[PDB]
Amino acid sequence: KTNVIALVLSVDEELMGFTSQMVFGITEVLSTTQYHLVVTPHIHAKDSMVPIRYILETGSADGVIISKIEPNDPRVRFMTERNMPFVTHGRSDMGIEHAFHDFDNEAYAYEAVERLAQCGRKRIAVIVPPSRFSFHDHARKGFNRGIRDFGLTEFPIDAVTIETPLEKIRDFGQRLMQSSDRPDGIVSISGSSTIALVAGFEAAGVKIGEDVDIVSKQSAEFLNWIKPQIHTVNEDIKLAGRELAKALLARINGEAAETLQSISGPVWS
Repeated sequence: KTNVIALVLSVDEELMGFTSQMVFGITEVLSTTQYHLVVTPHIHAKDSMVPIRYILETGSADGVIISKIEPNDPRVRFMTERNMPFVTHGRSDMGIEHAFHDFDNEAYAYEAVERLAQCGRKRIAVIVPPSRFSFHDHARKGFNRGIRDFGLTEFPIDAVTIETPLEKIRDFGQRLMQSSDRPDGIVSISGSSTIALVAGFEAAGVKIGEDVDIVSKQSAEFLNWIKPQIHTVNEDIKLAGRELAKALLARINGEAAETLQSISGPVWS
């Protein structure tokens, strides 16, 4: 009716062009269509319902893409109640079937511990999203299973997440390698975070690949350039964009959500 697709994604400090690749992928799918893409950002987490209210009260879009999905997500419920077609980048757990595309963060976290185990590492720390997101739980599940399956121990970290400012993450990283009790392995769920942490580690005297190994996700090729000694897994965010756009269009045409669900796995560099 309006020919607008809305993308609502929170603005994070991010160093790999997530937004660009996501937008690129969406527009690939929309390019042969009459649809315009509009992005509606919010800066704070607490403000995550704000773009949804505007879109729905004004109904200026025909469909909505959202991300950073909680297990009990009020936006999923909100748009489900008002019959606004949507697709999620991520998953919920609330008894509502919807279209989605997600990355397998459980498999990633699990394979990350495995790699670190093959590297001879014994005490693994993990850097995760805030606990309120579904992908935190996926990652924490894969991580738990890896620690156990490979008989290692977790070096615990409650001071940072992947949404902590990169400079504070740099501080923490350095602060962390300057104790006697420190991890010899890191699993990170964010390349942007990894970069900052790697900096702190070095400003603390740590060689990477020798004194500590690190597995990280990456959405862009830029890590293997910076430090090729980091073990990397690729998340395809352009592919996420395309899939989300495909699924949202099909939903707008009334197709069943249950047929519009997909999951992409880790691809080692």
